[PDB]
Amino acid sequence: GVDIRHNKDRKVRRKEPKSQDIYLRLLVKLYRFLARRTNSTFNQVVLKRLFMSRTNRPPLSLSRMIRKMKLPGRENKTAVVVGTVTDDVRVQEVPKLKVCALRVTSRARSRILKAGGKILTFDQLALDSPKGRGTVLLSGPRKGREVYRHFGKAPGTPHSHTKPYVRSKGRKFERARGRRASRGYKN
Amino acid sequence: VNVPKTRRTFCKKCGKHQPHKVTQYKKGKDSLYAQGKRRYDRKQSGYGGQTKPIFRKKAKTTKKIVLRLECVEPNCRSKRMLAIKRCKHFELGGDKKRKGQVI
Amino acid sequence: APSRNGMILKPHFHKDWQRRVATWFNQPARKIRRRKARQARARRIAPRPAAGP
Amino acid sequence: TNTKGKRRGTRYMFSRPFRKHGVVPLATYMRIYKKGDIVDIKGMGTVQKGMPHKCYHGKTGRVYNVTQHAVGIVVNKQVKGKILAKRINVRIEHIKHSKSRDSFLKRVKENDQKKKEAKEKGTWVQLKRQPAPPREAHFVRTNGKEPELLEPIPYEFMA
Amino acid sequence: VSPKVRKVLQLLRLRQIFNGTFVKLNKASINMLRIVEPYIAWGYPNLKSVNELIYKRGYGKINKKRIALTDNTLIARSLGKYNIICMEDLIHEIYTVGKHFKEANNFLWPFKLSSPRGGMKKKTTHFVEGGDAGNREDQINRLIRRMN
RNA sequence: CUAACACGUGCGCGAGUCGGGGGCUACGAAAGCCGCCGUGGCGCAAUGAAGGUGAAGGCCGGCGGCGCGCCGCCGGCCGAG
RNA sequence: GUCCUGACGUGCGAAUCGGUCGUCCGACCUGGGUAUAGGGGCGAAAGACUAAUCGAACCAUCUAGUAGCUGGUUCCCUCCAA
RNA sequence: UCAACCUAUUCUCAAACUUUAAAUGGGUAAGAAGCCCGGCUCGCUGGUGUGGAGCCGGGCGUGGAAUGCGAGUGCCUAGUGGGCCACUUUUGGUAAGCAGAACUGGCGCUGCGGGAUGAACCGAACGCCGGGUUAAGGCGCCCGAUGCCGACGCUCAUCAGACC
RNA sequence: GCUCAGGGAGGACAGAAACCUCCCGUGGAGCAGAAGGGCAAAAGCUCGCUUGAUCUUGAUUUUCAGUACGAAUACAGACCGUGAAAGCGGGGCCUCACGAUCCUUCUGACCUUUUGGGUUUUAAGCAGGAGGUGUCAGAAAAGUUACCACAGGGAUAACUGGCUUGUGGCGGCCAAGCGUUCAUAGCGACGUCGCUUUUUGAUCCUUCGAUGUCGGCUCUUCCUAUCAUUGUGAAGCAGAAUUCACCAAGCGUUGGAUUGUUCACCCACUAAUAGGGAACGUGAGCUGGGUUUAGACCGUCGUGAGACAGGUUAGUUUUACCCUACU
RNA sequence: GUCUACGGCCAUACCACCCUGAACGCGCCCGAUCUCGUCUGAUCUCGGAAGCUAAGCAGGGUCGGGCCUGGUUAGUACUUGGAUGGGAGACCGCCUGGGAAUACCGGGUGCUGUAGGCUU
Ligand SMILES: [Mg+2]
Ligand SMILES: [Mg+2]
Ligand SMILES: [Mg+2]
Ligand SMILES: [Mg+2]
Ligand SMILES: [Mg+2]
Ligand SMILES: [Mg+2]
Ligand SMILES: [Mg+2]
Ligand SMILES: [Mg+2]
Ligand SMILES: [Mg+2]
Ligand SMILES: [Mg+2]
Ligand SMILES: [Mg+2]
Ligand SMILES: [Mg+2]
Ligand SMILES: [Mg+2]
Ligand SMILES: [Mg+2]
Ligand SMILES: [Mg+2]
Ligand SMILES: [Mg+2]
Ligand SMILES: [Mg+2]
Ligand SMILES: [Mg+2]
Ligand SMILES: [Mg+2]
Ligand SMILES: [Mg+2]
Ligand SMILES: [Mg+2]
Ligand SMILES: [Mg+2]
Ligand SMILES: [Mg+2]
Ligand SMILES: [Mg+2]
Ligand SMILES: [Mg+2]
Ligand SMILES: [Mg+2]
Ligand SMILES: [Mg+2]
Ligand SMILES: [Mg+2]
Ligand SMILES: [Mg+2]
Ligand SMILES: [Mg+2]
Ligand SMILES: [Mg+2]
Ligand SMILES: [Mg+2]
Ligand SMILES: [Mg+2]
Ligand SMILES: [Mg+2]
Ligand SMILES: [Mg+2]
Ligand SMILES: [Mg+2]
Ligand SMILES: [Mg+2]
Ligand SMILES: [Mg+2]
Ligand SMILES: [Mg+2]
Ligand SMILES: [Mg+2]
Ligand SMILES: [Mg+2]
Ligand SMILES: [Mg+2]
Ligand SMILES: [Mg+2]
Ligand SMILES: [Mg+2]
Ligand SMILES: [Mg+2]
Ligand SMILES: [Mg+2]
Ligand SMILES: [Mg+2]
Ligand SMILES: [Mg+2]
Ligand SMILES: [Mg+2]
Ligand SMILES: [Mg+2]
Ligand SMILES: [Mg+2]
Ligand SMILES: [Zn+2]
Repeated sequence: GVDIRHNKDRKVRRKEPKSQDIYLRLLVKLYRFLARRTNSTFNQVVLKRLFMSRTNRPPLSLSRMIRKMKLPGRENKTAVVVGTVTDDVRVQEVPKLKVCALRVTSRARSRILKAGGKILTFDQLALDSPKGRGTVLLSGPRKGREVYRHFGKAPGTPHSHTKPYVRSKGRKFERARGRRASRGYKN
Repeated sequence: VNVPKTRRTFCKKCGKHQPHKVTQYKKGKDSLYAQGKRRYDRKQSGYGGQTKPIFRKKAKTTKKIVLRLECVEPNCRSKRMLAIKRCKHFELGGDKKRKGQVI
Repeated sequence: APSRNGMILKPHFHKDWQRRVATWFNQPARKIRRRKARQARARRIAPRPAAGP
Repeated sequence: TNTKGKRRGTRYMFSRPFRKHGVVPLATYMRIYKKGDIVDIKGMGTVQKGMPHKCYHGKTGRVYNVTQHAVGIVVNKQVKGKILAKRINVRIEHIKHSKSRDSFLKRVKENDQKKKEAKEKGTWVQLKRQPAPPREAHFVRTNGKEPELLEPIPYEFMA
Repeated sequence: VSPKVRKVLQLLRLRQIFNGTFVKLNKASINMLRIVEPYIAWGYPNLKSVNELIYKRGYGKINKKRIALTDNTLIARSLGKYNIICMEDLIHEIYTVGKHFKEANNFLWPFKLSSPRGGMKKKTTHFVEGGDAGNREDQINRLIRRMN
């Protein structure tokens, strides 16, 4: 026979989006062609991010966009998020941005267009720059979700800063034996 | 064991080494109006008989002897429990022993 | 018998609750009952305010 | 079941060699350890303060901390299925430098000196260590005599 | 397979039964072969043996696929950077073990030979004790001829 | 099958979100609408047992203060690793 | 109701039949009326009897009692697999 | 004289003795996170801009053993927690198809050729087929194959012998 | 600051052993304990001074899930001890000497809450010890059932059968000796190698949705390790008798008294009264004397229900018409 | 060549006995008022210089014991891996590799750092 071990024989990654959306599948039908038929890997990574799940393409906010676009060198470039460009209310002035996203929330659309910016979709991005040149590809904070505070080294183990699953935060709800130094032990 | 009744040790209030009258800690009288005591008593009152478990299998002969360390210096007079490794027979300050003698 | 990681919880189902479960299937019948009663009251006190005093 | 003492089964491990009892020699104290010096462990029974556990006798680690009498080193212990790179604190005399790093440092400064030399000259030196190759072809001079004949000597039950 | 021997066979790229691989000899490699040595028969091949193996069964690992070496461009696109172009200087490098023998031999797929015509004399013993495993020195050139 | 929780996944909106309880207008006990019905839940802030407290700093000028080059405070500037 | 430990032992019978047996004027046998009710009755005492049920009747309900213990657990193909 | 003694000698041992002391094996290393310079900071250490550590700034690529190969990481998670056999090491036991361990491979979860028969042995691991060739084991007949003009000996059994 | 166990040589009573001195003395002593390591101007012995066996936050090791408690290791912040000083010391030279929540007690601060406000007792807190779970990661706990039950287990006993053969039985080998003489007619010590599964053990693989668990009676067949009979070889075989051996299981191997008996012993005949196997042959063949239900009495034990490889008495033995086998 | 003071590795330095030590040293030595400490100026401390290599110590010697380090023992014993090898077993042989220790016989007997003398 052959003594190859078939555990990791199959790659796990996606080849099609799980969504049954039709506009997203048209964007996939376009970027399949562009990444197959160009030699710029912006197209490969942007179809790889069109495929993803909405917990893997987190919402990038407009404060991150303003900061990471005002970092020096990248003036009049095109910000590209594959997720959802959301408003961030704790920022006052907004510079002229040139952004491209699947879906921009309504107050962020109003904010950028009052600042004098321009919103694009991905079909217009492919017309405007097919190899994706002149673009800054950004992604949202992926471990910004509240779930990742429950992950890692478990609570009740030394040097583990993990939020434990408790039904209501209070005085009585798991503050006593693993936590105190008088009540039992402190981990 | 033999412990002298005066230890020159740390004093947490004065922040420095001071002499200490050393005696032995003994448990105070149990108050009828502590919270757990009157909780237990009210839960016992009625029917059901014994409610909280009665410990029967006492298994060790010793208890850890605890020294009460009063500061000598007259306005401070702080106290600490300083308990040492357990021992069956225990005395305070009697017969500082001497080597090289007949029996 | 709790598994790896997850909120330990106290569901209050230790009583016999299936003999007493109030089910809301007469919600829209009760709303049309109330508003037909409200229309009858509002037209039987005819110029007075329907909301009462 | 066995006992789980800290020094179980270390009769011949922490004991000194034969006729090397007595006072510890003082070079082992006078050696100095930076952080990142690769360090062997060899526990010793003449001192008991700061004893490395018998899991670590012979293991080699890296210093991450040096204190007044002891260093802290980072050694790899394998427990059931994983390897833990863990911190221990060992007094200064259970410890030697490893010469395994020193031979590499010698070879690095030799490679760098004969790289910075014979770059101005133009020739190409070899820097990798190829392993011991097969023996190249060579004549054997049987100058004069015939080779000596051998034969198996017959069995004599000498017992 | 004892797991040490399984690992050394996985580094020698003998996975299936009756595969074959060229191996250059040095002190590391002879000890690697001798850990395995109840499971292999390894010898000193002739130039005709290297020719029979390359032309008859020699396939190339291109884009980690097994494309049969039909014409010289399949060799030249993958080893032109080491300045061997055709099958002839492929065979020359492998026979006169060259500088880029590592990448030439890693280019060639592990050879897949048929079962020996005529038959093995005994599998589970060494060649010295009248068997087949071990170190036939030159007598691999009587076993390649009937295994391909 | 109902409830609770966890994680993954698709969908809408996105620092907000949700009318489920109430109200207004055959299939329809559906559907729509409310917005001064967001009361409220969850989230946007944690920590402490509790009283409670509650998430950048620097540079410039003026007044060892002496055996607060630090500066206590004022006016300007850069300004969020 | 002794013994045959006979018959029968899917019987005539969920305890019957045959021969042999005990007692047969007294603590005798028996009909009907009445009393005692389940953790109770009643017992010349065997834990017997209490409607073919007795070291705690029967009927309904709680009730689908619980069980780390047995039994079972319904279509195909492909992949990974202790 | 016979003794202890004492001094050189001699015979036999040791799981819980040892001067010596293998094989197998256990860590570490085989560079770019490394070297070599120039310089700032420190409340630590300080005869000593000492020692150490941290920060800047620059220059070095022959990628510094062989061999093989794309890797790293994060959730959620069923089932399992009665095991057994074998080469070797080995404990109790007289011994066991007995009980108890170590390494590795199997069986269990696994077919298929061989060992007549067989969970574990020898070979060998499987999609459905055609051709060729083998492995272990065979070739009087059952039964494919010695129906070779096979080679060299030993062996008579009134209980022959015949394959892990 | 000193050197220890032991030994040698001296010395009034003095000795085998009191004490003084000299010399050898690598640990043969001591260090609390069990052992292992460790140790000689010390870790031992004797002094002097003492309380680092104290207050405090972190990290790490150890068993480990890489979690607790215990125990330990480097540090760090004071407050000290000692030494002239370097330093050493936060318990015992190292390896064991020990304990969660809840509850109670004590200690600590010009502490927090005590509920509309204030004061004051009380109570609740916060941290640090202690009271303890020895089944030691931590319930509060006496029996009996033969009147017994239920869920299961052949994971686990009592049968047979299996692997093994200690023990039982049986047979060799070597030859010190018995056999007046003589190792070997007939035996055989000290040793030693086996065979059998008719004893007992050992094991627990099969059976717990049941394989009917003692004997006897009846009945067939088988083995040979042969008691007799047929034929032979050997004798310390004169005869008669008897011992040992070979081929050999064809044909026999009984009647009874006692006992439930298997066994055992005895009476009598005998040619001989040999041994055994077939699920310790044989209960849908019988018997039920025994053990092995429920009723009872006795002894001992137990306060008692009741228990007794202790005795004794009474105590249901079911079904063939199927297939196979045989007649 | 050599010594003292401080040493490093700790016997190629130890131990027993014998011989030789010029100069500087190191010593032995002479004392006890003061410092100090004892039964005792033996020790420790303190003040010295009349004498002596006698001892220490230094160098050297012994068909010396020891130690160190080679040969032999020996490719022996043992041993990773392998066979449908042998043997009733015990154990043994073989292939692929690795490879010890006594007895016995030779060689060696301190090297050396920092500071300061001596050999006018
Ligand atoms: Mg295949
Ligand atoms: Mg598979
Ligand atoms: Mg997989
Ligand atoms: Mg009352
Ligand atoms: Mg589960
Ligand atoms: Mg053929
Ligand atoms: Mg989700
Ligand atoms: Mg009757
Ligand atoms: Mg009857
Ligand atoms: Mg009948
Ligand atoms: Mg009739
Ligand atoms: Mg009568
Ligand atoms: Mg009554
Ligand atoms: Mg009556
Ligand atoms: Mg009864
Ligand atoms: Mg009852
Ligand atoms: Mg059910
Ligand atoms: Mg259970
Ligand atoms: Mg499941
Ligand atoms: Mg094999
Ligand atoms: Mg076993
Ligand atoms: Mg498997
Ligand atoms: Mg298989
Ligand atoms: Mg067979
Ligand atoms: Mg075929
Ligand atoms: Mg055949
Ligand atoms: Mg001392
Ligand atoms: Mg300190
Ligand atoms: Mg109040
Ligand atoms: Mg009874
Ligand atoms: Mg039996
Ligand atoms: Mg026997
Ligand atoms: Mg005689
Ligand atoms: Mg069983
Ligand atoms: Mg059955
Ligand atoms: Mg039957
Ligand atoms: Mg016979
Ligand atoms: Mg009779
Ligand atoms: Mg029977
Ligand atoms: Mg019967
Ligand atoms: Mg029968
Ligand atoms: Mg009976
Ligand atoms: Mg009875
Ligand atoms: Mg009594
Ligand atoms: Mg009929
Ligand atoms: Mg004097
Ligand atoms: Mg002298
Ligand atoms: Mg002299
Ligand atoms: Mg000598
Ligand atoms: Mg010198
Ligand atoms: Mg002169
Ligand atoms: Zn005080």
